[PDB]
Amino acid sequence: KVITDQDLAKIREVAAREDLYSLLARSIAPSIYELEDVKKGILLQLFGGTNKTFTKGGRYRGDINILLCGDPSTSKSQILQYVHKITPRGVYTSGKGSSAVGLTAYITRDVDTKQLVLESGALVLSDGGVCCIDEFDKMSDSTRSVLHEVMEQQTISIAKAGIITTLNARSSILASANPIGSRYNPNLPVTENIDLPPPLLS
Amino acid sequence: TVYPLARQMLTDFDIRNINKLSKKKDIFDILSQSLAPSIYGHDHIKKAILLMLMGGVEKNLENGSHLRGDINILMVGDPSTAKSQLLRFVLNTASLAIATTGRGSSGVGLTAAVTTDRETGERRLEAGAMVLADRGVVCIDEFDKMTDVDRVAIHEVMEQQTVTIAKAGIHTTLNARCSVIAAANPVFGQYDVNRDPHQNIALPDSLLSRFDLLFVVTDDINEIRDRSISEHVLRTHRYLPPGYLEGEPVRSLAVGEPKLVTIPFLRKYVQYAKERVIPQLTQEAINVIVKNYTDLRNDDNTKKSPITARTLETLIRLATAHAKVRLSKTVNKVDAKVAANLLRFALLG
Amino acid sequence: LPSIQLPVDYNNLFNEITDFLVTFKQKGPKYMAMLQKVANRELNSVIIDLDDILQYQNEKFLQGTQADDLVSAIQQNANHFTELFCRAIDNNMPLPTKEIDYKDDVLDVILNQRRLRNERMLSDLFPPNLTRRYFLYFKPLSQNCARRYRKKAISSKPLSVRQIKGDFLGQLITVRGIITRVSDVKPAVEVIAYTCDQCGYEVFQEVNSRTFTPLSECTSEECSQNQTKGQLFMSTRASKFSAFQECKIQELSQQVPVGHIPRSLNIHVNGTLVRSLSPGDIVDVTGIFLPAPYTGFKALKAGLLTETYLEAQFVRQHKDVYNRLAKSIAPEIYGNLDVKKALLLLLVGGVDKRVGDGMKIRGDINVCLMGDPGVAKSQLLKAICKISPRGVYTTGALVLADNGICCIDEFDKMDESDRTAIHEVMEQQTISISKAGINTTLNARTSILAAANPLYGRYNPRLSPLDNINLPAALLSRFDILFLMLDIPSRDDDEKLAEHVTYVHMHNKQPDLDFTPVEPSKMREYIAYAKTKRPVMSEAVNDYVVQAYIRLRQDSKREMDSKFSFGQATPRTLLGIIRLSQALAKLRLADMVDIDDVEEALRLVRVSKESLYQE
DNA sequence: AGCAGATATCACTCAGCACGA
DNA sequence: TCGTGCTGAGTGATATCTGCTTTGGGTGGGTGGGTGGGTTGAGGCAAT
Ligand SMILES: Nc1ncnc2c1ncn2[C@@H]1O[C@H](COP(=O)(O)OP(=O)(O)OP(=O)(O)O)[C@@H](O)[C@H]1O
Ligand SMILES: Nc1ncnc2c1ncn2[C@@H]1O[C@H](COP(=O)(O)OP(=O)(O)OP(=O)(O)O)[C@@H](O)[C@H]1O
Ligand SMILES: Nc1ncnc2c1ncn2[C@@H]1O[C@H](COP(=O)(O)OP(=O)(O)OP(=O)(O)O)[C@@H](O)[C@H]1O
Ligand SMILES: [Mg+2]
Ligand SMILES: [Mg+2]
Ligand SMILES: [Mg+2]
Ligand SMILES: [Zn+2]
Repeated sequence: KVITDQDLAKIREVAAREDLYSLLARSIAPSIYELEDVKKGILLQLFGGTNKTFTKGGRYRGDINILLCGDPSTSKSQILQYVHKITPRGVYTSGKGSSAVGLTAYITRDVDTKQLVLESGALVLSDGGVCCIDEFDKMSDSTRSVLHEVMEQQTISIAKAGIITTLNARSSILASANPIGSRYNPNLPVTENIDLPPPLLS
Repeated sequence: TVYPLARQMLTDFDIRNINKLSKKKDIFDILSQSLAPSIYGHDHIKKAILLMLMGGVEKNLENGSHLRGDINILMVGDPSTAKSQLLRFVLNTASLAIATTGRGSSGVGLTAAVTTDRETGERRLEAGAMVLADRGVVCIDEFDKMTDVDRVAIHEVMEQQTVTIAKAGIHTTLNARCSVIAAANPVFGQYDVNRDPHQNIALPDSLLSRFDLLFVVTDDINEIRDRSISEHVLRTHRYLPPGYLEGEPVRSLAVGEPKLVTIPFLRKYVQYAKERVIPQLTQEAINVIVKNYTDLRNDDNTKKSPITARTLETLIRLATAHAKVRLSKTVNKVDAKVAANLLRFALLG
Repeated sequence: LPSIQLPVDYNNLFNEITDFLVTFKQKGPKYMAMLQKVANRELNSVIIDLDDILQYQNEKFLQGTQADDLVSAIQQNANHFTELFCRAIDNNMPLPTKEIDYKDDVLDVILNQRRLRNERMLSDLFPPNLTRRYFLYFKPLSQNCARRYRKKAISSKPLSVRQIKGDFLGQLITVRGIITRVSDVKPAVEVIAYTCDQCGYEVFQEVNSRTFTPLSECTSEECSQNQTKGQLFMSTRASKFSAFQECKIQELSQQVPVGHIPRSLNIHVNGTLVRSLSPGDIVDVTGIFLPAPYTGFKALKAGLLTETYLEAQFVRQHKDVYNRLAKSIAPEIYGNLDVKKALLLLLVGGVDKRVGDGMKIRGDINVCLMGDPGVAKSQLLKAICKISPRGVYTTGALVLADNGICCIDEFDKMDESDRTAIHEVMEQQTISISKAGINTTLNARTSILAAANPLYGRYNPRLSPLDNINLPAALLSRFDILFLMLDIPSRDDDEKLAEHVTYVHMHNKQPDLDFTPVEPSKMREYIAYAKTKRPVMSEAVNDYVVQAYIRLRQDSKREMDSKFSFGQATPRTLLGIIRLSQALAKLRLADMVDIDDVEEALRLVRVSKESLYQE
C-alpha cells in the first residue's frame, strides 16, 4: 500500500506548557488570520465534554455544536476543512448535495450483488466525532427534521422496507451558513439573516 | 419491384413553360396567390410560405461556421384564423413534409428512438419526426401546448440542425436540416393589444429568436371584411366534384406507368427552382439590406419582435429565396426590397 | 461437391511469389533484407507492398517473360495469399547472422526433445504457424502508382460503410470513417499445446474459429500401441497467442444520404497493428472483408444470414502580440477587444499554486459572459473551445475538461444538479462519484467558460444587476472575471456590423484588410510556451497590489451603498487579481511581475463590468 | 455436435477334472 | 502334491448404439420465475 511511552511523555510535556491554549488555537488554523475566538470554540468542540450515562435520569449529551454564519467573503469553509483534517472521526457534507453520501440512513439496493442493504448516513458515520456541514442554508425539510432529531435524541430511527432499527448518532455538528442576500445586514436580527427556523438555531 | 410514388419528371415543354412564366414581372404575386385558393386573405403569410418552400442557399465556411438556408415561420393568433388549414396545405404541397402536434409528440419521438432489429437482433436507431423530415419541412400544430422537456429537442434541432444521441452505448450525430413552420395561440387565447408581446406569448425568447418570421394575425370585426369572408366561405361550401350528382356523398389502372397556377405546375416550378438555381449576392442588394437593417434596428417605433443580428441573416435568406423565385443567378435590388417589405410587415404590421 | 474449372493455377502464383521475394530490387533485394532482419529477431512484422508487385509484373512484361497478374489475384482473394506468402517466406528464410540464446525459448527445447524422441523411436511434426515469429500484412495499391501503369486501384479507393456490400466479401478494400469504440488488447489463441501424463509426449491443436473443443484423450503412437489411456491437459506456457483488438468504425456525416441513419462496421486487429486505432480518429482502414460463420446450434438456428468484419491490414491516419492574438481569436466577429483579451487570459491561465499549507488558491481564471441575445456568444464559445487543446463544448464532459477550460453554453438553463457539480468543480476541484456500482474520485482542476442570458431574456436597466442574474450570488462572486455584453443600437456600429456580415456572406472571407491575422498554429504553440512558463513576484509589487486592494475595497463599498454595484470586492477579488497578473507575466515571458501587468489586470477588471454598466 | 443412458457382445477368473509323477 | 490342457458358466467391462437440447427470443410458454438475462418509452399514480 502506497501510542508509546515516548508519545505519552511528549503529551504530558506539552500539557505542562503554560501557553497550551494559545498554542493549540494557533496550531488548529495556521492559515486563518484573526479569528482567535472561533478557533478557541472549535478547539473546545473538538475536545468535547463528558458523556454522562445516568441511572434514573437518562442520557445527557457532552457534545458541542457551533454554527459559523456571516458574510461569504470571510473564510468559513477552510475552517471546516481544517476541522475535518484534525478530527479523528468525521465526514464532510453539504446540504442538498448529491455528491455526499447523505445525512440520514436509507435503504438501498446493492447493484453489484442485487441485494437489499441498509446504508448509514453521514451523521451515523460520525458517531463520536465532528460532522461538518458546509451549506446549512439550503437543505430539505426532511433533512432538517432528521437534523433536529439527531440534535435532540442523538439517534436516528428508520421504519421502512420492513426494517425497524435505531442507529446511534452521538456526533457533534459544525455547520456553516450564509445570509439571504449578498451580505449580512446588521440592522435585522440574526434569525432573519441566517434564514433558519428559530428552533433549529436555538 | 419498388416503384416510388416524390419527384415529378420535367419535360421540355414543362421547362419552357416554367421559364416563360418566370419571365413575368409579377410571378411572385401569381405564385403566392396560387397557394391555398380556398383561404381568403393572408397574402403575406402565403408569400412567406412560398419563400420557405423555395428556401435559401446553405453555405458552410471553411473555418467551420454553418449558415442554414432554411426559413422558419411562426404564426400566433386568435382562434379560427386559418393557421391549421395553412399548415395542412403546406403539408400537402411540399414534396417532403411531416405533421406533428403539440400534445401528440414527445422528445424521443421527435429526435430518434433506440430499438432492436428483428432480422439481426442488433441495437439501432429509429428516425424521428425531425430526422425523417431531413431536407424537408416539419409542421408543428399547437406549438404552445407542448412541454419544456419536449421543447428542448426542438430547440437543439433548430439551433444546430443536428441531433445528438447518447443512449444504450450509441454515440452518433443525425442530420436534421428541415424548415419549421408552426402555429400557436396566445396565453389568454386571444391577442390583447394593451399587453406587451412578451406577456401574450409564453414561449421562451431563445426559442422565439430562431424563427425568421413571426406573424401575428387577429380576428377583427369589420362589415366589409366580414361580408367578403362570409361570401367566400359560402361559395367554397357550394363546390361539387366532377362526376357527382347533387346530394351524393363523397366517397389504379396501371402500376409501372392574374390567372391561378395549378398545384402540379406549382410543384414542378418549385422543384425546378430549388434544384437548378443558386442565387449569388451582389453589391446593390447588400446596400439595400444594410440600409434597411440600420433603419429598422435604431427606430423609435416599437416592434412586435426585437431586432437582432439574426434579422440581417433573415433578410439575406429572404432575398435569396426571392431570387430563386425568378430563376435568377444573382440577387438584385428587387429581391432586397421585397424581403425588406415582408420583414417590415411581419414586424410592425 | 461438384467441381468447377477456374482460370487460376496456384502453383504458378506460388512460383511468382517466390521469384518476387527472391529477386525483386528497389544493394540486395529489399524483402531478402527484411527476412534477414526478421531472422535476427529485429523485426516482427513484414508488409508486402502491392506497388512492388505491380512494378515487378511490369518489368517481367517488359523483359518479354509475361507472368500472371498477381496484384489482381491478391486483391480478389487475399485470405489464401496470406498463407501462400507465409509459406514462401518460410521456404526461403535465411540463416541467422547474430547468435541468439536458443535454449532460453521453451519451444526450441520442446521441439528438440520431440526430435530426440522421434530419433529414438525410429532407431527401435508441428504446425508451421507454431514457430512463426512474424506477421504478414498487405499494403494497398497506391493510386499514383496505379495511374502511372494505367490500372485501377480498387483496394486503395476509399469506401463508406454503405458501399461495402456482400459482393465485396473476400477482397482487399479500404474503409473511411471515424472510430467510435476500441476494446482492450486480449490474447487470441492460435495453437494449443497439450501434455500426456503417461506418455510424456506433447500434442498440438490449431484454432481457426470462434470456438474450439479441447482434446481429452491422447493420440500418440506410444499410447495407442500400449493401450494406455492418458488424459490431455492444456499448457499455456507453450501455446501461441496473438494480440487481439475489436474496433467499431462509423460513417462520417457527409457520407450518409438524406434522411438516413449512420451505420457501423466491425474491425478486427491482429498482431502488431494493435493500438493503432483509438476512438475519435478519422482513419483509412485497409483490410480483408470476411464473414464470421457461427458454430453449433447457433449456426443451424441463424440460417444463411452471416456476420462480417474487417481484418485490419493497414491504417492511414488523417491530420503588440496581445492585440494580434486577441484579434485573431475570432476574426469573423466584430471587434470586441476586451472580451478577446479576457479569453486569452482564461486560455493561458498562468498561476503559481503552491501554498502547501493545506489548500492552494485556485489556479483557474474562470470567465463568465452574460448578455442579451444578438452578441456572438456562441461564436466566442466555439472558437475559444476549438483553439484550446482540452476545450470541451457542452450545452446546459467535465472529465474531458480536466486540467483545461470548460466551454459551457446556455449556462443559466443548466439544471440544479449540474449547478452543484460545477460548484464542487470550482470550490474543491474534485469529481466524486458515490454509487453502489462504483466509487471513483477523479481530480478536476478545470476552468469554466460560461454563457448565460438575463432572467427576462434581455438585460433590464431598471432592475439591479443581481436581479437580472438568476444564478446564486455566491457563484457570481466565485467567478474571477464577469463580462457583461449588451447590444446598444447606433447608426455607426449597426452600419459597420451589417457591412461586415454582408462581406462575409458574399466573399466567404474576412473583410478586414488593415492587419493580417496571426496563424492559429503559432498562437497555440505560443500559448503552450506561456503555460510552461512560471513567473515570480516581489515585495514591492505585493505592496502595490495591497494598496490597489484597499482602494478597490473602499470604492466597492461606496458603490454597494447604492444598488447599482454588482457586488462588494472580497479577498476572492484579490486572489483573482494576482492570478490575472501571473497570467499576464506568463504572457510577457519575463519572470518578474511588472506593475504594468497589474495595471492591465485592474483595467480589465474595471472594463469587464463597469464600462458597459455605465453605458 | 456434443453428452448421458443403455444394450449386447466381447473376454477373463476361479473352478475342477483326467493323466503321470 | 506340479503341469497341462479341456470345459464352463459365471462375472464381469469396455467397446459399442439410442435420444435429447441446446442458442437465447417470443417461429416453447405465463400452472418454470422476476435475485439467470433482456430494458428503453409511454403511461398512470401518489407525494409534493
Ligand atoms: N482571516 C482570513 N485569513 C485568510 N484568508 C481569509 C480570511 N478571511 C477570508 N479569507 C479568504 O477568503 C476566501 C474565502 O474562501 P472560502 O472557501 O472559505 O469561502 P466561503 O466561506 O465558503 O464562501 P461562500 O459563502 O461565498 O461560499 C479564501 O480565499 C480565504 O483565503
Ligand atoms: N380566411 C379564411 N377563409 C376561409 N375559411 C376560413 C378562414 N379562416 C378560417 N376559416 C375556417 O376556419 C375553420 C376552422 O379554422 P382553423 O382550424 O383553420 O383555425 P386555426 O387557425 O387552426 O385556429 P385554432 O387552432 O386556434 O382554433 C376552417 O374550416 C376554415 O374553413
Ligand atoms: N458581432 C457579430 N458579427 C457578426 N455576426 C454576429 C455578431 N454577433 C452575432 N452575430 C450573429 O448572430 C447570430 C446569432 O447569434 P449567436 O448564436 O452567435 O449568439 P447569441 O445571440 O448570444 O445566442 P443565443 O440566441 O443562443 O443566446 C449568429 O449567426 C452570428 O452570426
Ligand atoms: Mg463555504
Ligand atoms: Mg388549429
Ligand atoms: Mg448562444
Ligand atoms: Zn500419451
